Amino acid sequence: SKKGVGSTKNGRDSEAKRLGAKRADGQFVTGGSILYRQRGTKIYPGENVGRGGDDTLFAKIDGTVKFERFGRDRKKVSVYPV
Amino acid sequence: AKRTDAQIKSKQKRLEKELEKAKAEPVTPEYTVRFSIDTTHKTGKRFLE
RNA sequence: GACCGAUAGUGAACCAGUACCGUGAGGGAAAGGUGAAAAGCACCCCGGAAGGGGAGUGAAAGAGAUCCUGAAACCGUGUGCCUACAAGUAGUCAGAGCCCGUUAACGGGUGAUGGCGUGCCUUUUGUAGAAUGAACCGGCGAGUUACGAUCUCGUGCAAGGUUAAGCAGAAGAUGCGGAGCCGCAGCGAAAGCGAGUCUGAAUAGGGCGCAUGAGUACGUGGUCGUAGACCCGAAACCAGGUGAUCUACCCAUGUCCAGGGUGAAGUUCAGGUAACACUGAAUGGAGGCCCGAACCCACGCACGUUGAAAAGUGCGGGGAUGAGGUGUGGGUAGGGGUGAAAUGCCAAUCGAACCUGGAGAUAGCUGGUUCUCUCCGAAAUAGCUUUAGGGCUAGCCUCAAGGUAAGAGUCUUGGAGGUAGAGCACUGAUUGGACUAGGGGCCCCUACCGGGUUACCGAAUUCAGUCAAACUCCGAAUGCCAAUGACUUAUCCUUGGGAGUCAGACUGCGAGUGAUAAGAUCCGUAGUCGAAAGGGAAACAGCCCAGACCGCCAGCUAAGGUCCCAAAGUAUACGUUAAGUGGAAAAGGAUGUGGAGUUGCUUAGACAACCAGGAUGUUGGCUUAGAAGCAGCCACCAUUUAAAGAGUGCGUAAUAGCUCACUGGUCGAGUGACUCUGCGCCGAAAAUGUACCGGGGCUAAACGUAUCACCGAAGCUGCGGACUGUUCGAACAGUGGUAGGAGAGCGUUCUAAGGGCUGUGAAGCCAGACCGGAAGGACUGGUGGAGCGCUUAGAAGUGAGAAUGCCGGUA
RNA sequence: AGGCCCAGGCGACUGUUUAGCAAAAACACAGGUCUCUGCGAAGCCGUAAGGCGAAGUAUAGGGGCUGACGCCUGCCCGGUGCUGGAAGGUUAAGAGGAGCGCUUAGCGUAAGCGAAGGUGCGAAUUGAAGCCCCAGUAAACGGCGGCCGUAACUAUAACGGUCCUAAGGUAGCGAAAUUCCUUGUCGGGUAAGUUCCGACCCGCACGAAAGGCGCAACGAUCUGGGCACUGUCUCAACGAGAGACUCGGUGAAAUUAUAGUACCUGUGAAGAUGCAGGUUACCCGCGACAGGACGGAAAGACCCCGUGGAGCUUUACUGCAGCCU
RNA sequence: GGGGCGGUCGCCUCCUAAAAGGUAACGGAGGCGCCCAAAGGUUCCCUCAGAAUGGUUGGAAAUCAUUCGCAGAGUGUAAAGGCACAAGGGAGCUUGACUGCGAGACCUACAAGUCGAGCAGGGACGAAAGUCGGGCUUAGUGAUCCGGUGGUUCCGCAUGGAAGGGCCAUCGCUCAACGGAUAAAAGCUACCCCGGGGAUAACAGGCUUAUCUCCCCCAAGAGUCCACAUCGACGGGGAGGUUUGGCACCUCGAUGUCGGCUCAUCGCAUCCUGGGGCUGUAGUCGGUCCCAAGGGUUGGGCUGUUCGCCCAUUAAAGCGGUACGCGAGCUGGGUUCAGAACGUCGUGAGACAGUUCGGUCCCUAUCCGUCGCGGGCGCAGGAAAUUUGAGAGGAGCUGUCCUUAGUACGAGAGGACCGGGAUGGACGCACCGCUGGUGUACCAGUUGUUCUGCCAAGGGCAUCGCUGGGUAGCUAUGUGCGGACGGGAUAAGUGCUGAAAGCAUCUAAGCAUGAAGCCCCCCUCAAGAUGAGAUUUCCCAUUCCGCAAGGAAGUAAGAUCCCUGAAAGAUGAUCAGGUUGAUAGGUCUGAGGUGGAAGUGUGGCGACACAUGGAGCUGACAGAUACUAAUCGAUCGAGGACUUAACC
RNA sequence: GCCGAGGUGGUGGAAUUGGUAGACACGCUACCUUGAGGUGGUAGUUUACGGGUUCAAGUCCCGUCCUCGGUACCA
Ligand SMILES: CC[C@H]1OC(=O)[C@@H](C)C(=O)[C@H](C)[C@@H](O[C@@H]2O[C@H](C)C[C@H](N(C)C)[C@H]2O)[C@](C)(OC)C[C@@H](C)C(=O)[C@H](C)[C@H]2N(CCCCn3cnc(-c4cccnc4)c3)C(=O)O[C@]12C
Repeated sequence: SKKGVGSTKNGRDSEAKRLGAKRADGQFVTGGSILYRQRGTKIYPGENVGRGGDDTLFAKIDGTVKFERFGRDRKKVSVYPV
Repeated sequence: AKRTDAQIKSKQKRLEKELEKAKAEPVTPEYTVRFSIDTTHKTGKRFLE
């Protein structure tokens, strides 16, 4: 016996895009290097960090990276020099 | 079932190929207006002297 | 001649394009060796001969006409040992007994008996596999060559390396020949510019460069490209021929058809008429007519089915004077003929014949691919693919050169991320109560106007409770990214050469699909197998222990075990169970027991049992002829009494007749409910045979807790070897392995300078109780009777157990 | 040296046919019909000569279809083919050459223009057959409907309405070589009949030359019944011969890893002889039997796969011969 | 999760996804192939949805103020992430929806994709600071090749041009099968062929057990009352591995398929028969349940059928396993080979979502395994017989009629258990005297032809020529027999005594009944029963070696070779005999069978009849008979190990 | 239950988003004609539903209901 029903309708899925931390806390980091790939602003730019057009957080200068917090319930990437 | 289902696709491919060679559009309709009038008011007799 | 030596080299070393095979075109073998010389065995014997035994010849006759050597399969003869109560992938290890006495050493042949043990190959996730291949033995049989590319290594010359054709030169080296090629300089599409240059408007930025400069010519080796390119294998396609001696049809021309019936047209005669029609006799001889021999054909059965026969025999069967059978001669030929049509037939071929060529077609598919040891050792994954059993790149493996100590673990520290859990603060779901606009329904009248009600539904509010992969006010353990120091081990990074692998399996865990089925499927994660032997689980890839260089008749252990198969405790202590539970399974059921926890009855007296009470208002009135409840309502009422419901049982067609209820007396101390939990019981059935302990068997030899010994592996240790790597003969560390990478060698044939051994016996062949870490190598002895080794180099037709391989011999 | 009878399906028949599985209900057949063809016919073979047709001439010769005979053969020309027409639209190459490039003497201080020539391209115009168009043809290819109401009700519709079509299946037949439902239902045969026969007719999914319906004869045809008959069977027995079996002569073959080759239960690539635990079993043959050796044979014919093949088809693609123009 | 169908093929978002990132499936949900000249930029401004009230037509809900509303709204668009310092709303001004780039990063096999501070040139807004290389982030798209367009201090085959090319900017692709094989492509194959796979489907085996079959729990209810005689809803728990399935683990270098035939065997979830308990069981009949697998379980019509229905029996016509048992055992009707036809579909070759007619079933048995028969040795001497039984096989079924007895029961109608007796069916074992069969060396009749020279009498051949009988042997359809009687232990059940637990109780102790089942009784085989047995009886303990153990070589009792043979038999074997002997052949008497022989005579013209004359013949039958053959021979075959104990 | 098709006036039924209680043929109603019927002549009645999109909806879109048929349990 094999009675026919088909049509899953749910095959497809998009390609995994690699959001999240690309560099860590206390990591030495050159200029222009992507610190955080995200959608929206799960984490904000702080000192010496810029937010991109695809709202990635990248470092503007050389220096270590710190994920501090924006006070209430909110985070922040900031790059400091040595 | 496979023997019948192979014909059921062959005839559809013949159909789509003859339709791509045919390309005979439906005829555009002629032009009508329908337009009409009423002017059904109760009117007296005398108009213009 | 660094070609062949009789399966090689021509197909053919020989009366070979022969024998055979085919109509034909065409295909196409097998098969060498007496001796130096015929001196080829006069003669005698058995024998009819064949063939022998002697004698001669001969160096040898074991050299006698398929004749040098003469292996292995296979077939025989004799005997040393074993063998007619034992199943044994046929061995190995232990092992007596017997019989020998070698290349003389911890000898050799046999082996009763014990432990262990399911061939090799290929393909596999996995093969003893009831998957494949081979009957055995022997020979033959697969990664080569040319030209070119690149990499490593070698050598010469080196910012210059080097010639090719050619000429001369013994098929040579060498001399000449620099024409050419590659490099030294790159950048740009190009003009061009030049240690810079393109883009650019830019003195900017960036790309590619050099400032950190080596190439080139040859040679070995790895690999790639073009060639049949590693062997073997298609079905097929095409070109030119050969075939109607079978068969299809046709053409010319002959020939065959025992016999028996039926009886057409016509004709004649008689009747009949106006003449015809018509009727009846006879005659006639028609017929894809009938029955049935020859002959032809094949339908039914049985037999044959390694046949008597590659289509038949036996018994019956159809046609058997015409669309007939058949002879002879002839015609049509393949993308064609022929076809009373089946794609049937065309030489035992046919949806397009056969042969030979292209041709070694192609094969992403299958099979095979041959010597050894050592170092290292995968993958079954991602992406893409007219891709899905294939391929490419990346991951993983290996070698070398580098950079060189970056890697790795753990502690401390900082982070990102929102699952498990939990919670309702969003989003969805949702249980009940409280109110609650409102929607009905009963209606009253009445401009659906005003209302009056209901325990008929209720939108929204609130309290209290639930739930969520796509819900989060929250939020772990881990894993992950880092830095920082700290130790502790070395293994990362790059460049280049070479890969293989993209069929995975199961187990534990986290999910999905499924039925929260599957030895199912599909991911994450870790292990194991793959590619892992050893011990345990009876046997068993995948479970547990643990990783094999080797020897030992040495010890300690892991898992698992200690009554006997079968090594170790009939070990100790304290409990449990009694079903063989252990050694198969649920809801549920049960006075099975063991242990914890409370409670009620409770020597002014329970429980069991014995005795008497079985009432009063009122014998209870209806649906009823009844019900003292009793086929079922209505009160769940209330005192006589130490004590009785107007009722739980029993019974009749209902009352009837009763029993318990409930308290008294006799008795004489444990009794009577409940909960948790330990070990058990039933529930409990299937297929050749005990059959769900491996077995015997066990009541501890089961289970739980605890302790001590002991056994137990190829683990670890001891001792002794060998190899690889590290530090400068020693130490330290190591050594399973498939595909695969790498390294060291053994052997064969030939050549080359050396060296020398062979008629006092070479190669080969047959034996051995010899040596080496392997491939292998000698030393004796015997056959052979003329070539052949050693050392260093070179070049390969280079090593076979597997192809349903080819040929031969033989089972 | 015939068995016979009763009924039915198909095919009229005699013939022919898959050598070597199918002998037929398949071909063929006389008959019917349609169409081609004026004779160097048409069609065919061949590039062509040359032939067949055929030393034939429409009562002849090719081709399609259906198959004696009897009664008949309905409707549709909308689509596709043929056939005829062709006023008109389109439609090739060849013809034609308006023009535009490019080059260039020359003119231009530059910028640019530029004759003639060469040369590259090229518009208008003309240009057949075909096709579009207009008719005929169905024994050409083919096709042949729905729904609603209505009669003393118990039902159907002679009848009427209305969509759609090119027309809506006529006669005859009908559970059939065609009926799925299905063993339809009724009747017969039979003790009992899924088959059979006669009816009915909700024809899944008959139907008039893919012919419809019948039909004497015929048929190694298929199908049901009956008489006779019997070892075909209840249910086997005996006898004869040829093998088998013993002896003398001769003597293969497929197969085959080596085999000293038990059976339970289990395990295991999930179906063991060979493994495990048990159980049983002296050694060696001869006649038998065939359960196992996933026995032998044939590199599965089924299924999938291969960017394999080959025959066939068509309104698949691309071409070619032919045939018109 | 075979292939086809369906569905999908590229990109984005969430969940799966296991708190980095990643991650699959034909897992769960959705979107995309765009839109916007403002929905971009900047500057300056500013805050949302709802609710409660006040408000005509305005309604439940437009717009208004009014408080409370850090968030539901809004964010072009799915969904996630994010946002009230706006990224959400307005208005002005604007074109940065710029050019050349781009240190460095994320991502990734590659091709690609994403982010990018900053620099320069030119701008926009802003006083300036500054921000702006599109939108709130992530989708809104495709390579190359070939062509088009635009521009260019590029090249341009001798030179100048040009044709043409390069560069830069750009356009043409649902190349949607989205890394795109061509600019261009659909089918049949049953007429089929090849290379592979059990990498992949069916059959059968395996895991699973949703489904199926079977069993059970709870109990509402039905059953006049009454859940539990029999039923049992709503729900729940299991077994089995026979159904339909799931998965693809073995096999595609072949594991033959359904039904039937032959032959079975096994399970018990029992169809009959046996024993029981409960009843809503009066009796006959029953219903359900428990134990029991020992035996039995039919013959026909139609169908290929299993199945099913029907007819007629039965005590019953059980369900299932064994490759839906069994094709190296058989059949081949059905299905799925080639021919052909119908209906129907397709334009078609062909096909079936159908039906119909016809169609090659190969194999000498090696091993195991079965059923039989031999040959060797063993069994501490060699022999001949008779045996016990470990063990093993077989058998094991049951009807009807009569009597008890018209008794028990019943109001009747109807009608018994138990206890006896007869006679059957199927099956089994024997045997042939009877009934029959067969009887091919028996007897008779007769045809055709031919031979014995002829008549007569015979022979050959024609299936033994045919036909009528038929002995022995073998045989059933025939006859005789059997499965009986019983013990012992049980199963379900029924009980005594009887506590634990003053009672009660088939309980732990103690006892006993109780089935066709178990063990025996019955029949067969059976000491290879290597555990080799036990009885009774025969023969006896010789000859050399050799120094022994031991060897060999004559024998005894006994047996065999060879021979006559059948009661036996494939061959071996067994058995009866081998000259003091009836073992076979012949003989001669007989039985039996056939039936009236030949010759002769008589009667008839003759075919022929009758007498001599129950004659003649006679195979296997049985009784005598030494006639013939079983001759003479030859071979094999004991000398009895050791220890201990007991005896004398 | 799944797939495919249609749901208009009493009837059958056309309508590419653009005016339909119906535009087209029948019924039906009122009148006329006729002795009275029939024919004939004159006039007359929200697209299955609910919610959008649109300036406009039978139509375009999302859901519900019904009926035909194919595809199943069972007899
Ligand atoms: C006569 C017996 C034939 O067997 C059968 O054919 C048949 C009975 C079978 O059952 C046989 C066992 C088959 O096996 C089966 O194959 C199936 C495909 C599968 C089966 N299992 C695997 C399931 C398997 O059992 C098969 C495939 O044979 C086809 C075996 C295969 C090896 C053969 O083909 C085989 C060689 C046959 N053959 C081929 C010629 C056939 C044509 N022909 C006919 N007659 C003649 C003939 C007559 C007279 C004279 N000359 C010639 C020639 C023969 O000549 O003889 C055969 C052996």
